[PDB]
Amino acid sequence: DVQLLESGPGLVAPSQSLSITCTVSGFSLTNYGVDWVRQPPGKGLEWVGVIWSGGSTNYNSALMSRLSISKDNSKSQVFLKMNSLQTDDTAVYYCAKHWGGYYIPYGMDHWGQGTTVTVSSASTKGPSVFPLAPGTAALGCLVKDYFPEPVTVSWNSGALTSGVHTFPAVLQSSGLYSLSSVVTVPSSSLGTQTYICNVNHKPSNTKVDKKVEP
Amino acid sequence: DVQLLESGPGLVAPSQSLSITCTVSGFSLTNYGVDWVRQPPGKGLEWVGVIWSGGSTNYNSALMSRLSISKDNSKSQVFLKMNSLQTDDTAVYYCAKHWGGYYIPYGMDHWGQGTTVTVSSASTKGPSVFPLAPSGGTAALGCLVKDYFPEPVTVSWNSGALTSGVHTFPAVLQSSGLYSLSSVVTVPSSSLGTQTYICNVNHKPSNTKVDKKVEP
Amino acid sequence: ELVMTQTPLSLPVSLGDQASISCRSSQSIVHSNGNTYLAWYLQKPGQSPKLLIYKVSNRFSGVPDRFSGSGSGTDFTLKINRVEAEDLGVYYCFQGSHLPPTFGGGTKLEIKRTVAAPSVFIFPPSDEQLKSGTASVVCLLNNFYPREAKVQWKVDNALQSGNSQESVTEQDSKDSTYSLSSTLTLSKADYEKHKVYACEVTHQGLSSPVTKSFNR
Amino acid sequence: ELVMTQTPLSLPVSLGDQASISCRSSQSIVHSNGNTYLAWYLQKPGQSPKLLIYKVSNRFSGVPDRFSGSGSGTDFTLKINRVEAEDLGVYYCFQGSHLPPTFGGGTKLEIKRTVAAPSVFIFPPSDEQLKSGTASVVCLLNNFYPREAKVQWKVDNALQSGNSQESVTEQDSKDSTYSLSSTLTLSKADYEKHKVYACEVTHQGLSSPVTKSFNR
Ligand SMILES: Nc1nc2ccc(NC(=O)CCCC(=O)O)cc2[nH]1
Ligand SMILES: Nc1nc2ccc(NC(=O)CCCC(=O)O)cc2[nH]1
Repeated sequence: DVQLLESGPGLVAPSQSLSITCTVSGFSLTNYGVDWVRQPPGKGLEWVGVIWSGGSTNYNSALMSRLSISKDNSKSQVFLKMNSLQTDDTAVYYCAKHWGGYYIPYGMDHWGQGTTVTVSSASTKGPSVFPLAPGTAALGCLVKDYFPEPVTVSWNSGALTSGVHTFPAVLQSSGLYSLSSVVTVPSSSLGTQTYICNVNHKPSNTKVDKKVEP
Repeated sequence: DVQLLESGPGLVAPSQSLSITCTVSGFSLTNYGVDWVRQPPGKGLEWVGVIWSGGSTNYNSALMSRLSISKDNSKSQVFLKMNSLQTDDTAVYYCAKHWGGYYIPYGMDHWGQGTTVTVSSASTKGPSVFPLAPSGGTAALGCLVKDYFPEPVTVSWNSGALTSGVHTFPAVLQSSGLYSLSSVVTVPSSSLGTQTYICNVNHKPSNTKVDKKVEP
Repeated sequence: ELVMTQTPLSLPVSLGDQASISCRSSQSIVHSNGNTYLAWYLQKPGQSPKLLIYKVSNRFSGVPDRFSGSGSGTDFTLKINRVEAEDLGVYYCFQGSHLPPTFGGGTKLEIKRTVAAPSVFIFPPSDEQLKSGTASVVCLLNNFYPREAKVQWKVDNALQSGNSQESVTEQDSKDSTYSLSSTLTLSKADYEKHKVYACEVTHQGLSSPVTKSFNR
Repeated sequence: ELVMTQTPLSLPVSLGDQASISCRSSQSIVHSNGNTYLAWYLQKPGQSPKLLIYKVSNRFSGVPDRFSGSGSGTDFTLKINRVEAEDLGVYYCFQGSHLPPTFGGGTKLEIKRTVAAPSVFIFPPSDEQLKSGTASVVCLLNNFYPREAKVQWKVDNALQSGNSQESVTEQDSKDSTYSLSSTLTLSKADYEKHKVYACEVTHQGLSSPVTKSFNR
């Protein structure tokens, strides 16, 4: 079954290089082209380049003097590398598989989740996590003072999905991020049911499981 | 004679507010509308908003929830304010005077120089300036202006007396998060002995003024 | 090199009405082999883009028939009949006939539903945070429509300003509502000086402002 | 809200040839008062924008007759006859018929002149800088055409990589050339561990690659 996953370094310093690996499963790179597409925060989707089944490539005009896409068909891997990174290059980078057609694909049918790249001279910082204490009850976690994006948030290892709202993060004057994630639950549950938010910040390799009590 | 000049703070932190003043000369804000335009680094010009002669305003769709433009006709000043600053808002901000027409200007005839706003949590730093010490009958010399933040620096030679042959390069951001550039100038080799060359570097955001003699 | 122009930027539509999106190409995107490689993608909140239509008017497997593509040469249109909650997000066209291929700018589809008032909640700073030197006070507005909402903090009946920040979720795919948080950050020392902490909310769906509060 | 689309994004033109720029609007920019408020602006390197054309086809005072504006409804065109060095920079169209007014994305005029080889110079770190613990070596490529140039740093005849940054100037208004500076940065320690520093330059105007160097 078709899957694509991007693996990146999260934070690259200005002037330095990026290297992202797309690992692919359920089809052969010998038979399909893959595109790279990116999305600056708050902005539209930009086609970055492609590597055709046979190994030829093409590139974005704006980026082509700093871009190179290669692959290892046997390992089911495609690489994007880019040098001399600017602030501008901060974005979510997706790989997508080609679908349909002969020499020009009809579209891109499967996509990876995307990987987030911040171009910045600042250093990595994990989050401090604080509880937001509670026939309907709101509780949550405050996830504060972390750089760079993203953090992931789940409740009860992902068992608790419904009534969850994880907010867009805001950048604080400190140059650090902060968000809150909240969940609405039965007030009758608060005595019997336990509620833990699981926070994961992959750039600092930090993971915090916080118990939210009344 | 018509003039427009922007006055800004150069560096604002994320989430905080920007206040820019346009000071105007040679015409009356009572009789003319002024526009505010901005330009993100390497990117296109963006109309931000306007303040009409009678005092009414209109704003950009994307920014209008954070924008407000006002003015003091008596002082020939126009003010832009903008809250909740994003990284996105890093730009050169221009004011421009309206020209022509009845209730819609035919165009913008005079512009200020622009003022540079960087939105960042980092602190101000003034440059270190090193000499670049000196083709056939021609000599290149220059100055290396290093490790400063934010943009811009101004560079001149011989207090502005020396204009010809000058090339002041666009800055490059280094991995340290600090900027660097070099200004060069081509001079007669026969002058190196009798003429002195001092480069004048000004970094307003840090209030630093450095004069470096560039000797052979 | 081609430019794909998509309008409108933003498209508020009522549940069950039709949406029409335009995509214009600066030159013909008819290939020499005679096919026209124009596809449409939807990107839902927090999801990767998904292919809706390929070669102008061909639905991708699993795409409901409420969606259709038409057009030729330079002018193309995506029509969505009977818009549903789940159709929310940003639609993008994509030209593949010419190198280098290009996306349009995007059209954001906002769903228009009936008024719903927020459920309001206030949370005091956790003890754990207090013992670190900072006091974050959070106010939450849950599941409302329209997006326009007014949150004011008052401390001992003293209206606060410039010491708080808002975050709004993307519109909800099942109920077409928003949620919003406002955080009021205060040093421990400034927090302990005051007693009553209150978040006051104004909304279309509320008949008077709703306050939620606590005593420290 | 209207969208103004300008093509091409970049426009290489030979001295003395004609230049044609397109600007299209997503809807009519004909006002209900019957005028069409479309302006063209030129922004030259290191300058603020300047008004060339107003109301589709009217030259602003002091704008040469080589420049002309035409079009109607949604399709407009700027033509520049006998392009000159000084015409270089980014042109923008601007719609002022409908609120909010907007600029197009811009079209960059690049001048095509005859080949010109660079004059190459190298500069050693200054003593000052070395005694601060870092060594900047600079290589200068003066007044060349085309922009495409290859610069390689060699330290004791070993080719370097990842340890330098380039800055290129905007194309020159007087002779349509570029200048480039590659700066090679090193710890004093590393600098002093080596003897010969060379910059090797490849360019279409040179017969073979030119090297400039020094012994430390
Ligand atoms: N997801 C997609 N990635 C790409 C990359 C390139 C596409 N189109 C072309 O290469 C057109 C080539 C025209 C020709 O030379 O026949 C089309 C395309 N679609
Ligand atoms: N330099 C410029 N700033 C502006 C601001 C606003 C302009 N146009 C309008 O406001 C159009 C008004 C349409 C109407 O008559 O209602 C036009 C304009 N030109």
